[PDB]
Amino acid sequence: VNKAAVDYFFVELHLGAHFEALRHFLLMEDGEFAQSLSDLLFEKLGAGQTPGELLSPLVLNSVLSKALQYSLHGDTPHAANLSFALKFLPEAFAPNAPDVLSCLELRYKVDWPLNIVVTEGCLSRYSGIFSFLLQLKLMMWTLKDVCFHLKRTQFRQLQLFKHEMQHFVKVIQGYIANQILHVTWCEFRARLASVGDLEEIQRAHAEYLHKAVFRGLLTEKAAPAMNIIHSLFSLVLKFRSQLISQNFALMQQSYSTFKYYSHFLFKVVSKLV
Amino acid sequence: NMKDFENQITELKKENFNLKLRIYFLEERMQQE
Amino acid sequence: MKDFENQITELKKENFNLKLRIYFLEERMQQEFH
Amino acid sequence: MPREIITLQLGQCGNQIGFEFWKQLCAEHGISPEGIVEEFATEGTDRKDVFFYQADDEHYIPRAVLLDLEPRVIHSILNSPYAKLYNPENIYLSEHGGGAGNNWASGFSQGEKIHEDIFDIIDREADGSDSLEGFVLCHSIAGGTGSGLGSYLLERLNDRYPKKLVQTYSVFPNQDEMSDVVVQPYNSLLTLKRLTQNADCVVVLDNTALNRIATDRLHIQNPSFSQINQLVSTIMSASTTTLRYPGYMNNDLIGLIASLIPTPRLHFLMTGYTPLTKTTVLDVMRRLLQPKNVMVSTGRDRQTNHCYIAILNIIQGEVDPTQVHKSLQRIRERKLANFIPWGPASIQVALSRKSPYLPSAHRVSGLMMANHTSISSLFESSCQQYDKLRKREAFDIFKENFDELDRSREVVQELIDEYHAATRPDYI
Repeated sequence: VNKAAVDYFFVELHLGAHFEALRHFLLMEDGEFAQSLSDLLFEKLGAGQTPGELLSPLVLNSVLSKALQYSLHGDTPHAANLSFALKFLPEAFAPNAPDVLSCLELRYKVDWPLNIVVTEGCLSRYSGIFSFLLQLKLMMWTLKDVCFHLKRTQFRQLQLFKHEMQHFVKVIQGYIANQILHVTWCEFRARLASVGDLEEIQRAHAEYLHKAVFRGLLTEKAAPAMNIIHSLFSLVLKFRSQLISQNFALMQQSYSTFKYYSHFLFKVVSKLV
Repeated sequence: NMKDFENQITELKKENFNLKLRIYFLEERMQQE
Repeated sequence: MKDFENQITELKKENFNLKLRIYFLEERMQQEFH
Repeated sequence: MPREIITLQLGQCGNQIGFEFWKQLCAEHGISPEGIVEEFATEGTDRKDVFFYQADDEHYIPRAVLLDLEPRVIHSILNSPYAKLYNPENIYLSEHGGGAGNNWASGFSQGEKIHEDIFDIIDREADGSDSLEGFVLCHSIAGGTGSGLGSYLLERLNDRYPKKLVQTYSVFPNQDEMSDVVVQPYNSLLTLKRLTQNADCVVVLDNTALNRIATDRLHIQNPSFSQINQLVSTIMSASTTTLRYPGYMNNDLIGLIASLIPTPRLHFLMTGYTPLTKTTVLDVMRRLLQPKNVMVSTGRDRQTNHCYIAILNIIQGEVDPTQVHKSLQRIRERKLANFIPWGPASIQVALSRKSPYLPSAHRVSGLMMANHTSISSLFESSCQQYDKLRKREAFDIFKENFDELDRSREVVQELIDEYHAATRPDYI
């Protein structure tokens, strides 16, 4: 009975389709959407049009639909079903610190009663992954806008500093899921539903989601690492604004701090695992 | 969030209008009869 | 968000008034038509 | 919001390369060279509109105008349907049989006079783009026509598309054969000026190792221009492999190129092919670490220190991720190929994936772009070759005054010195 119920729930209930479309849109599976955003779309909200204007419902819905249409991977029903949720309303959009655009949170949709095994942990992990992807995309779009403003018409080594900063983030993202972890995460969620009870199937799915998050070293004890990364990202956003204007000091400091924080993070990683 | 409240306002405008219209139609029927 | 919630509450009050009048009119119709 | 990779063929060699690249984009996307895309292109992830814009008859029309300094390049291209995917206007051969006259001064004059024509053609071919990057100038700096047109039409196209880019490609003369006309120096000067002024990147091609590759590696000894055209078509298909077709990473392949083009002055990159006539990340690095093993002669000169600062390779092929990480670590930490010597312990290498119909000689088809001061030293050698028509007065850009050629040679030498500084931690 338990096996039959599990197979019926896991065969074609669109619950795993919800996770697949979340990984396709909440995590931007199609590179075309991200490229289009960083080339033309990441203009207003990238620096922040306005606390009220950047939160416009119709404009945001049109932007989401356009981002889905620019890519032939964000056409999934849950790709458009990625909705808006918030904890703090927009307050400021100064492009000096890393606060470029982190207001929107992607929330895909799943079938019912597939929420029998629904606990808060898996949804919270998915939302946090979407928020981290949004912050990384905000930093990358700030760099892209800096390059575009520089090319539109004391600034040397800016692109080198940007690449040095982005290398570790790209490595961590690939470790989370690039081509091997891209299937390992799927296999972990493929074993997410193998229990005789909804609580145990929920536990398996949540364990897979937590392992996917832990691949990026998302430990809660890393709040100081979050603070260090926040300082580095504020410097990165300020340097992106400076490079858009025409800073050289920001780039040199970015390279030096990249080396120093790399040594510090290596020491921390050695001390932890 | 606010999207649910915006949809609620859009539906509730028509809800209040429909309740008033049903009352008005009932009033017209009662006055005729 | 909160302004929309307040508008939802106001529309709930509007529907309340209209539908309470509707229930009163149904009472009047039950008193008159029968 | 889709994207399309535009281009423009200039010069006789440029137009031969343009026709070959239209055919290559069609084939790699899955479009038959006869001007109609086969239905097999739709199944694959190769987007024809990205490289060879499919016409209503599936004709994978490249977003480029096939204009030749020698009009015979496209006069006989009508018989061969390899450019039938392009629109009849897409094959826009230059009316003049001499084009811009194979003189660097006349080339700049022709490109600037075609400024209206170049801008109009860009606007006409810009319809098929929603999130594209920009246009190119697939030209040849061998004759001064190609390089002068490249620079002048680059200014004109920057005027037409300021927020976009028009990447000029200075395919210089055969480094293994002396030129009959010695006015090419101002052509190299103009190309170096267009590079260092605004463009973060610029293309310079030396045929010293390339002639050896064609004669022996490609086995085409005493070949015609078709060998060079075929190599250009292969390189265009390799680029469309990462642009038109989906790979494994680097969604912004142009972003990676801009990363290797971090400065308008440092506009030089080193290409690397492996093989160039079974590859783990480390094996591919061993197969293309040296500039000789690379497909572009990033000059091993002293004006720019021939130390590769950063590298980014379109290694078309899906290697294992654990092996990729191990090879990147070996390059970075074990000093096999360290990061930019101005940067901390890191790796300077990239990888790609092949096009839906583009194969690979090894596990990863190599076509690199290494921001190397060795490429800056190749630019320095070009600057030294840019004074042949100025100092010796050999054979507009030079005719009106040598200001363009001489200032461009000086700027090329200065950029060589700057990249010599940037190969090491003294970039400033």
